[PDB]
Amino acid sequence: MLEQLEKKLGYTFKDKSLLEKALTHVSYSKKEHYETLEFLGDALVNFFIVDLLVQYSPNKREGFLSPLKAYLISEEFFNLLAQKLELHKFIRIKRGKINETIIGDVFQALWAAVYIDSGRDANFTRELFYKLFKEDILSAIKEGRVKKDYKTILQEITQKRWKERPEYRLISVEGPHHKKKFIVEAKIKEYRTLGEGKSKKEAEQRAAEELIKLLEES
Amino acid sequence: MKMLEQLEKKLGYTFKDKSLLEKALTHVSYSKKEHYETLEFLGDALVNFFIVDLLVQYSPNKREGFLSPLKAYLISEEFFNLLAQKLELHKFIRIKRGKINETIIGDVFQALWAAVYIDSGRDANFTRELFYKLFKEDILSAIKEGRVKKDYKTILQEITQKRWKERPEYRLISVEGPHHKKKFIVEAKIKEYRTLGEGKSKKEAEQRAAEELIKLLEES
RNA sequence: CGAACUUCGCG
RNA sequence: CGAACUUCGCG
RNA sequence: CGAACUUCGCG
RNA sequence: CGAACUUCGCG
Repeated sequence: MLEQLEKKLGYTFKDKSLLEKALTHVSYSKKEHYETLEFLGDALVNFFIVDLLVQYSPNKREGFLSPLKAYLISEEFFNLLAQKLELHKFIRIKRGKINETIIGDVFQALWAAVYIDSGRDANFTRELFYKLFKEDILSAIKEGRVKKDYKTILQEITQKRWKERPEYRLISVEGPHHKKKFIVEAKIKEYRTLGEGKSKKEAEQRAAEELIKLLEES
Repeated sequence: MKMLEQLEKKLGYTFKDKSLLEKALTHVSYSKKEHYETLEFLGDALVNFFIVDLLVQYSPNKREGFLSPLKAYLISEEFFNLLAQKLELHKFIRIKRGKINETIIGDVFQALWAAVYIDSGRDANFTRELFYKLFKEDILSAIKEGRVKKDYKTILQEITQKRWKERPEYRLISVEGPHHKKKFIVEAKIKEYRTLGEGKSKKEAEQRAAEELIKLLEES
Protein backbone atom coordinates (compact mmCIF):
# COMPACT_ATOMS: atom_id res chain seq x y z
CA MET A 1 0.00 0.00 0.00
CA LEU A 2 3.05 2.26 0.11
CA GLU A 3 2.52 3.04 -3.58
CA GLN A 4 -1.05 3.99 -2.72
CA LEU A 5 0.13 6.78 -0.40
CA GLU A 6 2.82 7.86 -2.87
CA LYS A 7 0.04 8.30 -5.44
CA LYS A 8 -2.15 10.45 -3.18
CA LEU A 9 0.95 12.53 -2.43
CA GLY A 10 1.85 12.71 -6.10
CA TYR A 11 5.42 11.76 -5.22
CA THR A 12 7.42 8.54 -5.55
CA PHE A 13 10.14 7.85 -2.98
CA LYS A 14 13.67 6.92 -4.03
CA ASP A 15 14.26 5.39 -0.59
CA LYS A 16 11.11 3.58 0.55
CA SER A 17 12.83 2.93 3.87
CA LEU A 18 12.57 6.66 4.54
CA LEU A 19 8.81 6.77 3.89
CA GLU A 20 8.34 3.71 6.10
CA LYS A 21 10.21 5.31 8.99
CA ALA A 22 7.96 8.38 8.74
CA LEU A 23 4.86 6.15 8.98
CA THR A 24 6.25 4.16 11.99
CA HIS A 25 5.61 4.87 15.69
CA VAL A 26 8.10 4.29 18.54
CA SER A 27 6.14 1.26 19.74
CA TYR A 28 6.28 -0.75 16.48
CA SER A 29 10.04 -0.15 16.29
CA LYS A 30 12.14 1.18 19.20
CA LYS A 31 14.99 1.83 16.76
CA GLU A 32 13.35 3.18 13.58
CA HIS A 33 10.55 5.63 14.46
CA TYR A 34 9.51 9.07 13.14
CA GLU A 35 10.86 11.10 16.09
CA THR A 36 13.72 12.93 14.34
CA LEU A 37 11.71 13.13 11.10
CA GLU A 38 8.85 14.49 13.23
CA PHE A 39 11.18 17.10 14.72
CA LEU A 40 12.26 18.34 11.27
CA GLY A 41 8.79 18.11 9.74
CA ASP A 42 7.41 20.34 12.48
CA ALA A 43 9.70 23.21 11.45
CA LEU A 44 9.34 22.47 7.72
CA VAL A 45 5.53 22.44 7.74
CA ASN A 46 5.45 25.46 10.07
CA PHE A 47 7.46 27.34 7.45
CA PHE A 48 5.06 26.29 4.65
CA ILE A 49 2.02 27.37 6.67
CA VAL A 50 3.46 30.72 7.73
CA ASP A 51 4.62 31.47 4.18
CA LEU A 52 0.99 31.17 3.05
CA LEU A 53 -0.37 33.02 6.07
CA VAL A 54 1.70 36.18 5.58
CA GLN A 55 0.81 36.43 1.89
CA TYR A 56 -2.93 35.77 2.13
CA SER A 57 -4.05 37.04 5.55
CA PRO A 58 -6.67 39.84 5.31
CA ASN A 59 -4.80 41.57 8.14
CA LYS A 60 -1.00 41.58 8.41
CA ARG A 61 -0.74 42.72 12.03
CA GLU A 62 0.98 40.33 14.46
CA GLY A 63 -1.98 40.26 16.83
CA PHE A 64 -4.05 38.99 13.90
CA LEU A 65 -1.59 36.48 12.39
CA SER A 66 -0.83 34.83 15.75
CA PRO A 67 -4.26 33.27 16.45
CA LEU A 68 -4.59 32.08 12.84
CA LYS A 69 -1.13 30.51 12.92
CA ALA A 70 -1.87 28.83 16.25
CA TYR A 71 -4.84 27.14 14.57
CA LEU A 72 -3.01 26.42 11.30
CA ILE A 73 -0.18 24.49 13.00
CA SER A 74 -2.43 22.84 15.57
CA GLU A 75 -2.97 19.10 15.86
CA GLU A 76 -6.57 19.61 14.74
CA PHE A 77 -5.67 21.26 11.44
CA PHE A 78 -2.87 18.82 10.72
CA ASN A 79 -5.39 16.04 11.13
CA LEU A 80 -7.73 17.72 8.64
CA LEU A 81 -4.94 17.84 6.04
CA ALA A 82 -3.92 14.28 6.94
CA GLN A 83 -7.44 13.00 6.32
CA LYS A 84 -7.10 14.15 2.71
CA LEU A 85 -4.41 11.49 2.41
CA GLU A 86 -6.27 8.95 4.58
CA LEU A 87 -2.95 8.96 6.39
CA HIS A 88 -4.19 6.85 9.31
CA LYS A 89 -4.50 3.74 7.14
CA PHE A 90 -0.79 3.84 6.35
CA ILE A 91 0.55 4.31 9.89
CA ARG A 92 2.33 1.45 11.65
CA ILE A 93 2.02 1.10 15.42
CA LYS A 94 2.61 -1.76 17.85
CA ARG A 95 1.19 -0.72 21.21
CA GLY A 96 -2.40 0.36 21.86
CA LYS A 97 -4.32 2.50 19.40
CA ILE A 98 -3.69 5.33 16.96
CA ASN A 99 -4.87 8.81 18.02
CA GLU A 100 -4.89 12.36 16.58
CA THR A 101 -1.53 13.17 18.15
CA ILE A 102 0.07 10.24 16.36
CA ILE A 103 -1.56 11.11 13.05
CA GLY A 104 -0.35 14.68 13.49
CA ASP A 105 3.22 13.65 14.30
CA VAL A 106 3.27 11.32 11.30
CA PHE A 107 1.91 14.04 9.01
CA GLN A 108 4.95 16.08 10.09
CA ALA A 109 7.40 13.18 9.66
CA LEU A 110 5.88 12.47 6.26
CA TRP A 111 6.84 15.93 4.93
CA ALA A 112 10.29 15.71 6.46
CA ALA A 113 10.75 12.44 4.58
CA VAL A 114 9.71 13.98 1.25
CA TYR A 115 12.05 16.92 1.87
CA ILE A 116 15.04 14.69 2.63
CA ASP A 117 14.27 12.16 -0.12
CA SER A 118 14.06 14.95 -2.70
CA GLY A 119 17.65 15.87 -1.82
CA ARG A 120 16.67 18.46 0.80
CA ASP A 121 14.90 20.50 -1.88
CA ALA A 122 12.69 22.92 0.07
CA ASN A 123 11.13 24.59 -2.98
CA PHE A 124 10.11 21.26 -4.49
CA THR A 125 8.68 19.96 -1.22
CA ARG A 126 6.84 23.25 -0.66
CA GLU A 127 5.19 23.19 -4.11
CA LEU A 128 4.12 19.59 -3.60
CA PHE A 129 2.67 20.59 -0.20
CA TYR A 130 0.84 23.56 -1.74
CA LYS A 131 -0.56 21.50 -4.63
CA LEU A 132 -2.28 19.35 -2.01
CA PHE A 133 -3.20 21.84 0.74
CA LYS A 134 -2.89 25.44 -0.39
CA GLU A 135 -6.61 25.69 -1.17
CA ASP A 136 -7.71 24.39 2.24
CA ILE A 137 -5.14 26.60 3.96
CA LEU A 138 -6.32 29.71 2.10
CA SER A 139 -9.95 28.96 2.90
CA ALA A 140 -9.02 28.44 6.59
CA ILE A 141 -7.21 31.79 6.48
CA LYS A 142 -10.09 33.59 4.75
CA GLU A 143 -12.68 32.08 7.11
CA GLY A 144 -10.62 33.10 10.13
CA ARG A 145 -10.45 29.63 11.70
CA VAL A 146 -9.07 29.90 15.23
CA LYS A 147 -8.89 27.94 18.47
CA LYS A 148 -12.10 27.73 20.52
CA ASP A 149 -12.60 30.73 22.82
CA TYR A 150 -13.45 30.56 26.54
CA LYS A 151 -17.15 31.51 26.49
CA THR A 152 -17.67 28.79 23.93
CA ILE A 153 -15.60 26.28 25.90
CA LEU A 154 -17.54 27.20 29.03
CA GLN A 155 -21.05 26.66 27.64
CA GLU A 156 -19.96 23.28 26.31
CA ILE A 157 -18.90 22.34 29.83
CA THR A 158 -21.98 23.69 31.61
CA GLN A 159 -24.04 22.06 28.94
CA LYS A 160 -22.62 18.63 29.70
CA ARG A 161 -22.80 18.82 33.50
CA TRP A 162 -26.14 20.62 34.00
CA LYS A 163 -27.67 20.69 30.55
CA GLU A 164 -27.72 24.49 30.62
CA ARG A 165 -25.71 27.47 29.43
CA PRO A 166 -24.04 30.17 31.57
CA GLU A 167 -25.34 33.69 32.05
CA TYR A 168 -23.53 37.01 31.88
CA ARG A 169 -24.60 40.30 33.40
CA LEU A 170 -22.96 43.71 33.31
CA ILE A 171 -21.89 44.81 36.77
CA SER A 172 -20.44 48.23 35.95
CA VAL A 173 -18.85 50.58 33.40
CA GLU A 174 -15.95 52.89 34.30
CA GLY A 175 -13.81 55.59 32.72
CA PRO A 176 -14.65 58.00 29.85
CA HIS A 177 -16.94 56.94 27.00
CA HIS A 178 -14.00 56.56 24.60
CA LYS A 179 -12.11 54.46 27.14
CA LYS A 180 -14.72 52.54 29.12
CA LYS A 181 -13.93 49.69 31.50
CA PHE A 182 -16.40 46.81 31.75
CA ILE A 183 -17.00 44.54 34.74
CA VAL A 184 -19.03 41.46 33.85
CA GLU A 185 -20.20 38.57 35.99
CA ALA A 186 -20.26 35.06 34.54
CA LYS A 187 -22.68 32.73 36.30
CA ILE A 188 -23.68 29.08 36.27
CA LYS A 189 -25.67 27.49 39.11
CA GLU A 190 -24.21 29.12 42.21
CA TYR A 191 -20.71 29.61 40.79
CA ARG A 192 -19.93 33.25 39.97
CA THR A 193 -16.87 35.08 38.63
CA LEU A 194 -15.96 38.62 37.55
CA GLY A 195 -14.29 39.80 34.36
CA GLU A 196 -12.92 43.20 33.35
CA GLY A 197 -11.97 44.67 29.98
CA LYS A 198 -12.18 47.29 27.23
CA SER A 199 -15.33 45.72 25.79
CA LYS A 200 -18.36 43.82 27.07
CA LYS A 201 -17.22 40.72 25.19
CA GLU A 202 -13.65 40.90 26.50
CA ALA A 203 -14.83 41.34 30.09
CA GLU A 204 -17.07 38.36 29.34
CA GLN A 205 -14.22 36.24 27.95
CA ARG A 206 -12.16 36.76 31.09
CA ALA A 207 -15.10 36.08 33.40
CA ALA A 208 -15.69 32.88 31.44
CA GLU A 209 -12.02 31.92 31.69
CA GLU A 210 -12.00 32.26 35.47
CA LEU A 211 -15.33 30.45 35.78
CA ILE A 212 -14.03 27.54 33.70
CA LYS A 213 -11.26 26.76 36.18
CA LEU A 214 -13.51 27.45 39.17
CA LEU A 215 -15.54 24.58 37.69
CA GLU A 216 -12.74 22.23 36.66
CA GLU A 217 -11.37 22.88 40.15
CA SER A 218 -14.47 21.51 41.87
CA MET B 1 28.44 51.85 9.64
CA LYS B 2 25.12 52.76 8.02
CA MET B 3 25.09 52.42 4.21
CA LEU B 4 22.98 49.44 3.11
CA GLU B 5 25.70 48.52 0.62
CA GLN B 6 27.96 47.81 3.58
CA LEU B 7 25.48 45.32 5.05
CA GLU B 8 24.96 43.73 1.62
CA LYS B 9 28.71 43.16 1.47
CA LYS B 10 28.58 41.33 4.81
CA LEU B 11 25.48 39.39 3.78
CA GLY B 12 27.03 38.29 0.51
CA TYR B 13 23.79 39.29 -1.21
CA THR B 14 22.74 42.41 -3.10
CA PHE B 15 19.05 43.30 -3.08
CA LYS B 16 17.16 44.05 -6.26
CA ASP B 17 14.42 45.78 -4.25
CA LYS B 18 16.24 47.97 -1.71
CA SER B 19 13.01 49.02 0.03
CA LEU B 20 12.62 45.40 1.10
CA LEU B 21 15.94 45.60 2.97
CA GLU B 22 15.14 49.01 4.43
CA LYS B 23 11.77 47.74 5.68
CA ALA B 24 13.51 44.82 7.34
CA LEU B 25 15.77 47.24 9.18
CA THR B 26 13.00 49.64 10.20
CA HIS B 27 11.29 49.67 13.59
CA VAL B 28 7.61 50.60 13.96
CA SER B 29 8.48 54.03 15.41
CA TYR B 30 10.71 55.07 12.48
CA SER B 31 8.00 54.41 9.88
CA LYS B 32 4.47 53.55 11.06
CA LYS B 33 3.71 53.13 7.37
CA GLU B 34 5.79 50.01 6.71
CA HIS B 35 8.01 48.32 9.30
CA TYR B 36 9.54 44.83 9.74
CA GLU B 37 6.73 43.22 11.79
CA THR B 38 5.40 41.05 8.93
CA LEU B 39 8.91 40.19 7.66
CA GLU B 40 9.76 39.38 11.29
CA PHE B 41 6.83 36.96 11.47
CA LEU B 42 7.90 35.22 8.26
CA GLY B 43 11.57 35.37 9.21
CA ASP B 44 10.92 33.58 12.47
CA ALA B 45 9.56 30.51 10.64
CA LEU B 46 12.27 30.64 7.96
CA VAL B 47 15.24 30.86 10.31
CA ASN B 48 13.71 28.21 12.63
CA PHE B 49 13.58 25.90 9.61
CA PHE B 50 17.21 26.58 8.56
CA ILE B 51 18.47 25.95 12.10
CA VAL B 52 16.43 22.81 12.76
CA ASP B 53 17.55 21.30 9.43
CA LEU B 54 21.19 21.64 10.54
CA LEU B 55 20.36 20.39 14.03
CA VAL B 56 18.80 17.09 12.87
CA GLN B 57 21.69 16.46 10.47
CA TYR B 58 24.61 17.16 12.80
CA SER B 59 23.45 16.56 16.38
CA PRO B 60 25.46 13.77 18.08
CA ASN B 61 22.25 12.19 19.40
CA LYS B 62 19.02 12.19 17.36
CA ARG B 63 16.58 11.63 20.24
CA GLU B 64 14.04 14.41 20.82
CA GLY B 65 15.03 14.64 24.47
CA PHE B 66 18.46 15.63 23.21
CA LEU B 67 17.54 17.88 20.26
CA SER B 68 14.92 19.99 22.11
CA PRO B 69 17.36 21.78 24.43
CA LEU B 70 19.84 22.51 21.62
CA LYS B 71 17.00 23.91 19.49
CA ALA B 72 15.76 26.01 22.40
CA TYR B 73 19.16 27.71 22.58
CA LEU B 74 19.75 27.85 18.80
CA ILE B 75 16.52 29.75 18.09
CA SER B 76 16.75 31.95 21.18
CA GLU B 77 17.11 35.71 21.10
CA GLU B 78 20.58 35.29 22.62
CA PHE B 79 21.88 33.13 19.79
CA PHE B 80 20.27 35.33 17.13
CA ASN B 81 22.15 38.30 18.61
CA LEU B 82 25.36 36.27 18.39
CA LEU B 83 24.76 35.58 14.68
CA ALA B 84 23.54 39.14 14.14
CA GLN B 85 26.82 40.56 15.47
CA LYS B 86 28.71 38.88 12.64
CA LEU B 87 26.82 41.29 10.39
CA GLU B 88 27.12 44.19 12.85
CA LEU B 89 23.36 44.38 12.33
CA HIS B 90 22.84 46.89 15.15
CA LYS B 91 24.59 49.58 13.09
CA PHE B 92 22.03 49.41 10.28
CA ILE B 93 18.83 49.35 12.33
CA ARG B 94 16.61 52.38 11.83
CA ILE B 95 14.58 53.39 14.87
CA LYS B 96 12.87 56.66 15.83
CA ARG B 97 11.75 56.05 19.41
CA GLY B 98 13.39 53.95 22.09
CA LYS B 99 16.76 52.19 22.15
CA ILE B 100 18.09 49.27 20.11
CA ASN B 101 18.03 46.19 22.34
CA GLU B 102 18.48 42.44 21.87
CA THR B 103 14.79 41.84 21.23
CA ILE B 104 14.81 44.39 18.40
CA ILE B 105 18.12 43.10 17.01
CA GLY B 106 16.73 39.56 17.11
CA ASP B 107 13.51 40.61 15.37
CA VAL B 108 15.44 42.56 12.70
CA PHE B 109 17.70 39.54 12.16
CA GLN B 110 14.59 37.44 11.44
CA ALA B 111 13.10 40.14 9.19
CA LEU B 112 16.35 40.41 7.23
CA TRP B 113 16.15 36.75 6.25
CA ALA B 114 12.50 37.10 5.31
CA ALA B 115 13.55 40.02 3.11
CA VAL B 116 16.30 38.05 1.32
CA TYR B 117 13.82 35.20 0.86
CA ILE B 118 11.22 37.55 -0.66
CA ASP B 119 13.69 39.46 -2.83
CA SER B 120 15.09 36.24 -4.28
CA GLY B 121 11.55 35.30 -5.34
CA ARG B 122 10.67 33.17 -2.29
CA ASP B 123 13.57 30.84 -3.05
CA ALA B 124 13.86 28.72 0.11
CA ASN B 125 16.84 26.69 -1.13
CA PHE B 126 18.84 29.76 -2.10
CA THR B 127 18.08 31.64 1.11
CA ARG B 128 18.99 28.59 3.21
CA GLU B 129 22.35 28.18 1.47
CA LEU B 130 23.12 31.88 1.85
CA PHE B 131 22.26 31.58 5.57
CA TYR B 132 24.59 28.58 5.88
CA LYS B 133 27.52 30.29 4.12
CA LEU B 134 27.47 32.80 6.97
CA PHE B 135 26.37 30.78 10.00
CA LYS B 136 26.66 27.00 9.42
CA GLU B 137 30.13 26.86 10.99
CA ASP B 138 28.94 28.73 14.09
CA ILE B 139 25.77 26.65 14.39
CA LEU B 140 27.57 23.27 14.10
CA SER B 141 30.08 24.52 16.65
CA ALA B 142 27.27 25.42 19.07
CA ILE B 143 25.74 21.99 18.46
CA LYS B 144 29.08 20.20 18.95
CA GLU B 145 29.93 22.13 22.15
CA GLY B 146 26.44 21.33 23.44
CA ARG B 147 25.33 24.89 24.09
CA VAL B 148 21.97 24.91 25.86
CA LYS B 149 19.98 27.22 28.11
CA LYS B 150 21.19 27.54 31.70
CA ASP B 151 19.95 24.62 33.87
CA TYR B 152 18.05 25.03 37.18
CA LYS B 153 20.86 24.32 39.64
CA THR B 154 22.99 26.87 37.80
CA ILE B 155 20.17 29.42 37.72
CA LEU B 156 19.55 28.86 41.43
CA GLN B 157 23.11 29.42 42.63
CA GLU B 158 23.27 32.72 40.73
CA ILE B 159 20.00 33.86 42.31
CA THR B 160 21.13 32.86 45.79
CA GLN B 161 24.55 34.38 45.11
CA LYS B 162 23.04 37.73 44.15
CA ARG B 163 20.50 37.77 46.98
CA TRP B 164 22.47 36.37 49.94
CA LYS B 165 26.01 35.96 48.59
CA GLU B 166 25.82 32.22 49.27
CA ARG B 167 25.26 29.01 47.29
CA PRO B 168 22.54 26.31 47.70
CA GLU B 169 23.13 23.06 49.54
CA TYR B 170 21.86 19.63 48.55
CA ARG B 171 21.67 16.40 50.48
CA LEU B 172 20.55 12.94 49.48
CA ILE B 173 17.43 12.21 51.54
CA SER B 174 16.87 8.64 50.34
CA VAL B 175 17.50 6.12 47.57
CA GLU B 176 15.41 3.07 46.67
CA GLY B 177 14.24 0.55 44.09
CA PRO B 178 16.16 -2.03 42.01
CA HIS B 179 19.84 -1.19 41.58
CA HIS B 180 19.21 -0.91 37.85
CA LYS B 181 16.16 1.32 38.38
CA LYS B 182 16.94 3.52 41.40
CA LYS B 183 14.88 6.49 42.53
CA PHE B 184 16.60 9.34 44.36
CA ILE B 185 15.09 11.93 46.67
CA VAL B 186 17.25 14.97 47.29
CA GLU B 187 16.79 18.14 49.33
CA ALA B 188 17.86 21.56 48.09
CA LYS B 189 18.17 24.47 50.52
CA ILE B 190 19.02 28.15 50.84
CA LYS B 191 18.43 30.13 54.04
CA GLU B 192 15.06 29.10 55.55
CA TYR B 193 13.72 27.65 52.27
CA ARG B 194 13.97 23.95 51.40
CA THR B 195 12.54 21.65 48.74
CA LEU B 196 12.55 18.00 47.74
CA GLY B 197 13.33 16.67 44.28
CA GLU B 198 12.89 13.16 42.94
CA GLY B 199 14.36 11.47 39.88
CA LYS B 200 16.16 8.58 38.18
CA SER B 201 19.58 10.02 39.07
CA LYS B 202 21.09 12.25 41.76
CA LYS B 203 21.59 15.17 39.38
CA GLU B 204 18.03 14.88 38.06
CA ALA B 205 16.54 14.88 41.58
CA GLU B 206 18.69 17.91 42.38
CA GLN B 207 17.54 19.68 39.20
CA ARG B 208 13.90 19.23 40.22
CA ALA B 209 14.70 20.37 43.76
CA ALA B 210 16.47 23.46 42.39
CA GLU B 211 13.56 24.16 40.07
CA GLU B 212 11.06 24.11 42.95
CA LEU B 213 13.30 26.21 45.19
CA ILE B 214 13.55 28.86 42.47
CA LYS B 215 9.74 29.10 42.56
CA LEU B 216 9.81 29.49 46.36
CA LEU B 217 12.31 32.33 46.09
CA GLU B 218 10.05 33.89 43.47
CA GLU B 219 7.08 33.93 45.85
CA SER B 220 9.04 35.74 48.55
C1' C C 1 41.56 39.83 28.84
C1' G C 2 44.39 36.35 32.77
C1' A C 3 43.95 33.03 37.37
C1' A C 4 41.21 30.26 41.13
C1' C C 5 36.73 28.24 42.38
C1' U C 6 31.09 26.84 42.03
C1' U C 7 27.29 24.85 38.84
C1' C C 8 26.00 22.93 34.26
C1' G C 9 26.16 21.07 28.69
C1' C C 10 28.42 17.99 24.71
C1' G C 11 32.03 13.99 23.19
C1' C D 1 35.98 20.84 24.73
C1' G D 2 31.95 24.49 25.82
C1' A D 3 28.43 28.13 29.01
C1' A D 4 27.52 31.12 33.24
C1' C D 5 27.97 32.82 38.69
C1' U D 6 31.54 34.65 42.40
C1' U D 7 36.46 36.24 43.48
C1' C D 8 41.39 38.25 42.65
C1' G D 9 44.79 40.24 38.93
C1' C D 10 45.19 43.25 34.82
C1' G D 11 43.50 47.01 31.08
C1' C E 1 34.78 9.69 24.80
C1' G E 2 36.96 6.26 28.65
C1' A E 3 37.64 3.01 33.52
C1' A E 4 35.55 0.53 37.63
C1' C E 5 31.68 -0.86 41.51
C1' U E 6 26.33 -2.54 41.99
C1' U E 7 22.12 -4.39 39.39
C1' C E 8 19.24 -6.22 35.37
C1' G E 9 18.87 -8.41 30.57
C1' C E 10 20.37 -11.17 25.85
C1' G E 11 23.91 -15.13 23.94
C1' C F 1 27.81 -8.30 25.07
C1' G F 2 23.30 -4.68 25.83
C1' A F 3 20.92 -1.53 29.66
C1' A F 4 20.17 1.56 34.25
C1' C F 5 22.67 3.86 38.23
C1' U F 6 27.30 5.36 41.32
C1' U F 7 32.29 7.20 41.48
C1' C F 8 36.30 8.78 38.68
C1' G F 9 39.78 10.25 34.25
C1' C F 10 40.69 12.89 29.37
C1' G F 11 39.05 16.60 25.62
